[PDB]
Amino acid sequence: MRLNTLSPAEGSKKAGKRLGRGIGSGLGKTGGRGHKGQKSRSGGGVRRGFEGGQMPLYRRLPKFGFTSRKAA
Amino acid sequence: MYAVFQSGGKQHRVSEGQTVRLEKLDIATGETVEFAEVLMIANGEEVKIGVPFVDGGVIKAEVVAHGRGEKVKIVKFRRRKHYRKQQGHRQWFTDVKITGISA
Ligand SMILES: [Mg+2]
Ligand SMILES: [Mg+2]
Ligand SMILES: [Mg+2]
Ligand SMILES: [Mg+2]
Repeated sequence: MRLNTLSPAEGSKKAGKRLGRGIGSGLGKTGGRGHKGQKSRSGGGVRRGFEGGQMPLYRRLPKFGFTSRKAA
Repeated sequence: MYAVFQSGGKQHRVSEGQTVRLEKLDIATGETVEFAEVLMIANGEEVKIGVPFVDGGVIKAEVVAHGRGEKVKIVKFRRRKHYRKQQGHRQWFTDVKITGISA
């Protein structure tokens, strides 16, 4: 038991993805984003619930019920 | 006097005193190896093989050294395809010194 002898348990520390650092890594160039499109752009991607322009599920279905206040 | 024998899937024409590099053999350095399958022996007259291997042909050799050959570099590359791979290789060998050729 010395400060240069302690070791973490196996599996506790995983490394972490580093994108854009060469071919050998497997995440070089595009960095896992594919080619072009909105999802490849910095800060790109659509908001939660967006399904294209199709009326989303949470707006296609009717609202129902009321909150009690006595239940609280 | 020379003779032809097959060792590691390959054939070699040898004469007494000559050192020949073969594929790795599972013998120690100072041990003596005998090749009993002699394809041809030619001294003054030549002895062929009605059937493969001359009847009483034996080549005696002494193992000399075990080692690895020169490093070769394998390069694989696919242009415009974001693919590249490199690998090294050193092939094992066994040198033997021919001591005697027996008709
Ligand atoms: Mg890939
Ligand atoms: Mg591009
Ligand atoms: Mg496209
Ligand atoms: Mg895409």
